[PDB]
Parts: sequence; structure tokens; C-alpha cells
Amino acid sequence: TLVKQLSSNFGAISSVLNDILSRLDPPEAEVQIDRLITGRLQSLQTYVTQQLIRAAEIRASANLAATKMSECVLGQSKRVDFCGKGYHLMSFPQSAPHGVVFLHVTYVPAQEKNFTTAPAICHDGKAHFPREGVFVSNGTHWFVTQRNFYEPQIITTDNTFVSGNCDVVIGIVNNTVYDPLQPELD
Amino acid sequence: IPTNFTISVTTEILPVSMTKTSVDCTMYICGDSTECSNLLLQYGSFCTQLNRALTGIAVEQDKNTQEVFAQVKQIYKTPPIKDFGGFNFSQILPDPSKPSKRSFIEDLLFNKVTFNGLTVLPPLLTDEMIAQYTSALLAGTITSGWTFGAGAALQIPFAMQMAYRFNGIGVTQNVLYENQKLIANQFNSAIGKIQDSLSSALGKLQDVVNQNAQALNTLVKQLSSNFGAISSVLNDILSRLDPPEAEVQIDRLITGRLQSLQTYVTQQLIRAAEIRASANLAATKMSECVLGQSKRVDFCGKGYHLMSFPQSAPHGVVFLHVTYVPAQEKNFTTAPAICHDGKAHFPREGVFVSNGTHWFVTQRNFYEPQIITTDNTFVSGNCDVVIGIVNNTVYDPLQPELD
Amino acid sequence: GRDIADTTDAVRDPQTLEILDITPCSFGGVSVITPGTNTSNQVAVLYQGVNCNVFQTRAGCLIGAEHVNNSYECDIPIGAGICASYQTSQSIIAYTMSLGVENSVAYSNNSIA
Ligand SMILES: *[C@@H]1O[C@H](CO)[C@@H](O)[C@H](O)[C@H]1NC(C)=O
Ligand SMILES: *[C@@H]1O[C@H](CO)[C@@H](O)[C@H](O)[C@H]1NC(C)=O
Ligand SMILES: *[C@@H]1O[C@H](CO)[C@@H](O)[C@H](O)[C@H]1NC(C)=O
Ligand SMILES: *[C@@H]1O[C@H](CO)[C@@H](O)[C@H](O)[C@H]1NC(C)=O
Ligand SMILES: *[C@@H]1O[C@H](CO)[C@@H](O)[C@H](O)[C@H]1NC(C)=O
Ligand SMILES: *[C@@H]1O[C@H](CO)[C@@H](O)[C@H](O)[C@H]1NC(C)=O
Ligand SMILES: *[C@@H]1O[C@H](CO)[C@@H](O)[C@H](O)[C@H]1NC(C)=O
Ligand SMILES: *[C@@H]1O[C@H](CO)[C@@H](O)[C@H](O)[C@H]1NC(C)=O
Repeated sequence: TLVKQLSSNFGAISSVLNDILSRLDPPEAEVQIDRLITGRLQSLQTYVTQQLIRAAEIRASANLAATKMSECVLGQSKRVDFCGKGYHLMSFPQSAPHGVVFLHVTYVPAQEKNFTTAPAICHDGKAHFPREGVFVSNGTHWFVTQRNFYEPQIITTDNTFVSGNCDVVIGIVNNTVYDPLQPELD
Repeated sequence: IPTNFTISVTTEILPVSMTKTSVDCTMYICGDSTECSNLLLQYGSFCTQLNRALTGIAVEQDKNTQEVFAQVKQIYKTPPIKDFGGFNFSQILPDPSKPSKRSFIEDLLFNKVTFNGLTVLPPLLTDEMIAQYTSALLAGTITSGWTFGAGAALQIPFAMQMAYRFNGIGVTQNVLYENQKLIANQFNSAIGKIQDSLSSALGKLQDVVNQNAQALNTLVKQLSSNFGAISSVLNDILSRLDPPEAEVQIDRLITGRLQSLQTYVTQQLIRAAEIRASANLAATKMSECVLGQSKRVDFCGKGYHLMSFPQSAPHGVVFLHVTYVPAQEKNFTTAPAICHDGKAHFPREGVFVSNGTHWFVTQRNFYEPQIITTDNTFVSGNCDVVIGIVNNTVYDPLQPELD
Repeated sequence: GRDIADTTDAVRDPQTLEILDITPCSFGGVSVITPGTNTSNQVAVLYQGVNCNVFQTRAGCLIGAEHVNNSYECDIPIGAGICASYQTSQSIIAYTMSLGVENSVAYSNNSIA
């Protein structure tokens, strides 16, 4: 568009300086020279303003890309949906013409199952709360599993910690808690 | 060490869009004049340039609203059962009674906020679609926790989700499971207080509308300026004067009007850049604070973060950040480590405190005194090196069963 | 007469002294929707902000496409939640935009996944 702007007469005799210079005398030359100059100056001002704004937007994008390269690549990121979709493990940068390309390696669960859960366990009148897992029941027994991947284990005094009483909590059920110290009494 | 806590909710407003506009250059500059269009042909391509800039602004404005809200690819439904362990979500959940699928807070927010070559294009997304997105996100947060943010949604009782959320900030689950009713009452009271507060505030959303209206009004007013010519009306210039002389007046008019149009388009583009930046920030907040707990300090509200429920507003989004803040504290005397038998006993997770007559270990954020044991503490180093050590005995669980 | 915009809107006839209101007549723009010259040549033209196979929309007046009760993800946007696409022999169709697929989670008091 900037280049195409030349061919406009801008109200003068012609859009080419050579024709104006030869055909008219110096006293009458300026009448068309200034008319051309004002239009060309306006076109240059428009072009530079547009370029200034586009450069600002590109700089914002470049800052975002630098932040992503710093955080996703050189260490695991705990932010959600910042580094790929899903839980994030690692990313690999790749180059491109006037741009950069990332390959976020993500982690996503696949198969879930029906289960019945209870907030806590009342074993001998003393409440029990899981340290890291969550209480889960198959319908005949009770297990503890890490929250993301299913892996049942039997409740042990090394898996839960005693605190409080059996009356304050809302969700509570009865079940025996295996005690690893008991077989050691032999 | 704190001994009590209160739950508070605070609002945040981020504009995301501005009115999309387009202008017909020929109608504005020359009206219905025939000779004016002929004389305007000298410059060329200015109309195409202006229209391209306006169209780019409009499509960017559409893309902002598309990005900020469309995070989930599955529309979710609120279960008919309204039991949530004492939590009252009637205020923010959608109401089927209203003709439009808008909740009470959305309806209260919407009420609070209040032809010469120019046109206004409608947005791609209607208000009902945005309300549907908001309801889907709210239901997904309520029922499935953060699971639906990554992969297929996984249901989980609300109380267990809250227990998990406290576990993020560094407090054990017993503080929730022993004080559930208090927390539910505090949350409901805070929601009600915010609802009352919004009834009487704002100011960010009113800025963009007022600025757009002022710019358009200024352009329409500038239509009637003389720009150094004898008469503003083109019809008078054509009829009253000789055609040879009227060209100077017409040139003055068209030059002035063209310069005014350039100024308007530059101002609009400059403002659209800022609106894009604010929309990007809002999208980041939506992605991080809502679809999962945020560890960043003060990013999603003052105090420790728990969750946030998005809400829709005219040309913007209104948030509801839920935060945890310690209430009351007590003086205590502390020591780095205890020397028991010539060896130091550094605490595992808590911080050692003293009532003034004994010694106890407790979690930092909540005062939960616990008796010292070898299970809660590990052994390293020697007694000499540590800068400050106190003398106390360490209880051992194995000794009693040595009968 | 005048408005806030400093433009004549109301005129009283000198001959018989009644009030007449002036409103700009039939101003808008044209827009053409195409599915790509590499596949087909049929196009649909849309006049925006004009009250007129002619289908009426909230974004103006659209000629060249027929309404359908079905729903699809948006392919070629129009405005106010209307979209068009070539695939149905094959003609341009305008459908109300649909957002995702309905799904309901089974949330109970003591059920986890
Ligand atoms: C999960 O199991 C319970 C009882 O075993 C049943 O009532 C419920 O419908 C099951 N969930 C689904 C989604 O079928
Ligand atoms: C657990 O055992 C106690 C002791 O009698 C009883 O009172 C309570 O009802 C039991 N909880 C059940 C059966 O869910
Ligand atoms: C915390 O403050 C509330 C406010 O009424 C009070 O009811 C509660 O008893 C306080 N906590 C403790 C442990 O006293
Ligand atoms: C929730 O709060 C509203 C507001 O007053 C009330 O009408 C409704 O009964 C409450 N729900 C429950 C279950 O208490
Ligand atoms: C703490 O400060 C007091 C002030 O004099 C000093 O006597 C004491 O040795 C200090 N203790 C430690 C562990 O720095
Ligand atoms: C702790 O006990 C040792 C051994 O009896 C003693 O030497 C030391 O002075 C005691 N610590 C203090 C602070 O008195
Ligand atoms: C178009 O004009 C007719 C004439 O009365 C009117 O009934 C109809 O509602 C109008 N439609 C729109 C979209 O303005
Ligand atoms: C859970 O809510 C259901 C509502 O249908 C109720 O019948 C049941 O008793 C509740 N159970 C617990 C442990 O809160």
C-alpha cells in the first residue's frame, strides 16, 4: 500500500516529479511540489504509526514466549494450562522462521471407576485420617489409594494419623485398622 | 501462631471486549454528493486501509471474548440435588425461573451497568451463550473440583474437595472435618454480605462504554466544523458558488474530515491494544485461579487462595475470589531443636512451641498443640553445633510395650 | 428540530403546520460468504442492518442459505450466534451455533472416581 501510494496525483498535475520539473517554470513548480509533499508525508506518517503499534504487539508476544521458554523448559511448571493442556511433565523447544514452537509433554488420566468413599474411619473410638491418600471401599472392605492412580493398600497405623474424637465429624464409618505392631508381639 | 480463621470473598472486574464498529468513508466524507466522490478519488486506497484496520479491530475483539470463556469442551449440568454439605449456592447458580438463564448476581450486575456512515456490528456470542459457558464452568468447579480442567471430569464430594484445598495451603484435614458448620456459615454470610454490597462498587466497565460514546459523539460533532472554509454545508457550496471556485472549499472540507477520521482510527486502535492486554490477563486468571488452586501470592486475591467462581458482566467478567486469612494469634516461646541424649531432634513438619512449662510441636498456620514424639521428629547432627538448644526429654512409643 | 448529535431530525411543514420526522433510509453494507473456490462456486450474500430463499437473522438479511433445526460447531461466523458451512446436492446452510455436547456428572454424597 505504501508503494501504491505513489501513483496518486494528490490534486497536482501528475504523480511523477520528472514531468512536473520539465513542463513548468520554477515560480509555478512549487504549487504542485508542496501538494505532492504533503500527501507523501501523510502516507509515511500513517505507515510509521502502524508499524509502531504492530511492533508493540509483537514485543508483547515475544515477552510471553520468553516467559514460557524460561518456565516450561528449564523446570517443571505447576501452573494449570500454562504449559500445555493437562498435568505437565516437560517441554522441548523448536525453531521456526520468525517464531518458536514448543512441544509440551502432558499427562492425562484415562479410565475411571465407580467407588464409594467415606471421609474418615472410627476404629476404636478414635478418629483416623489418611496422611496422603483417600479412603475407598470396594463394597466389602476399605482401602487407601493415592488420589491420581488407583493402587489399593490396607489401612495401617503408618498410613493414617489419629486426631480428635468420633463425634465431631459428619462422615464416618466403622472398620478395623490393621496394626503392624501386633504381629511383632510374637 | 494463629488460633482462628475467617473466610472472605472479594470481587474482581476485568474488561474483555469493546464495541465493534465500522465506518463508510464515502458517506462520511462526501455524503451523497456526486462531484465530491470524484474529487476524493485523487488520494486512493485510504478507505481500504481504514476499513482493513477497523475489521482487524473487530475480529480481535471477537477473538478476545472467544478466548476468555471457551475453556471447556463439555457442557455440564447442575445436579438436581442441592445438598453440598451446608454450602448455599442459590445466589450464584442459574435460576430457571428467570426468562434468561442468568443468575441473581448476573442479573444484579447487568442492571447496575448502564447514523451518518457509521454502523455497529453485533457480537458473535450472544449473552445467553456466555451465561451458558459461565454455568458450565461453575458446575464443573462445584462437582468435579479441578479434575475437569485436565481430561474427563471426576465427581467428588464437596467436603473432601475442601479438605484437599486446605491441604494445599498447609493445614491438616482435621481443622476442616472438625469445624465444618462454622466454615459453611461463614461462607454463606460472606456471600450474602457481598450480594448486599453490590446492591449499592464498579467503574472499570463504565469506562470503556463512556469512552466509546464520547469518541463517536466527538466525530459526529466534528462533521459540522468549517475547517477554515466559508460554509460547512456542501449543498450551499455547490449551488451558491461557481464550480471552478467551489473546488477549493471542497478540498478544504475533505482534507479536514479525512484528518479527523485518521485521528479517530488511531485512537480506536490504541485503545484496542490495551483492551487486548486486559483480556489476556483475564484469560490467564480464568485458566489458573478457577481451574485449580493457585500458589501465587496475591495473584487471585489477598490472603491464601481456595477457589473462585466466574460471573458474567456486560463487556467483561466479574470474579468471586475465596480466601483464607488467619484471625487471632497468641504469644509463644520457641526453640530451634531439643537436645535429648547429646543429639539434636529437628522437627519434621511443625514448629516447636512452649506453653511456658513444657514443650510442644504444632503446625505453623493453626495452633494445634501435640505432644513430642520420635515419630514427629527426626535426628541429625550433634548437640554442640546448633546455635540455640533447650533441654527436654523426648517421648518414645516403643518403651511402654516393653512389658 | 435537532438531536444530541447536532443533525436535523424533525421538520415542520410550513404549508400546513404538522410535524415530520426524518430518518436515514436503508444504510448498510454487503458481505459474501464462500466455502472456497477450490471446492464450489456457490456463494451467499448477507446484507447487515437491513430489514427485508430469504432467511431473516438478527445480524441483518441473509439470502442464499436455508435454516435448519440441527446444530453444529461454527465454521463460517455471521453474527449473533449464526454460522454457515458448505457441507449438507451440496448447498450453503445457516445453523444456530452450538456449544459443546451435553454431559451430566453423577455427583452423590459418598461417591468418588
Ligand atoms: C455407582 O455404583 C452405585 C452402586 O454400586 C450405583 O447406584 C451408581 O448408579 C453407580 N454409578 C453409575 C454412574 O452408574
Ligand atoms: C460404630 O460402632 C459404634 C459402637 O457401638 C456404634 O455406636 C455406631 O453406630 C457404629 N457405626 C455404624 C454401625 O455405622
Ligand atoms: C473463631 O471465631 C468464631 C467467631 O464467632 C467463634 O465462634 C469460634 O469459637 C472461634 N474459634 C475458637 C477456637 O474459639
Ligand atoms: C439458601 O439460601 C437461600 C437464600 O435465602 C434460601 O432461600 C434457601 O432456603 C437456602 N437453602 C438452604 C438449603 O438452606
Ligand atoms: C537471644 O537474645 C538474648 C538477648 O541478650 C541473648 O542473651 C541470647 O543468647 C540470644 N539467644 C540466641 C539463641 O541467640
Ligand atoms: C542440658 O543438659 C546438659 C547435660 O546435663 C547440660 O550440660 C546443659 O547445660 C543443659 N542445657 C542447659 C541450657 O542448661
Ligand atoms: C421488519 O419490518 C416489518 C414490518 O412491520 C416488521 O414486522 C418486522 O418486525 C421488521 N423486522 C425487523 C428485524 O426489524
Ligand atoms: C448424603 O446426602 C443424602 C441425600 O440424598 C442423604 O440421604 C444421606 O444421608 C447423606 N449422607 C451423609 C453421610 O451425609
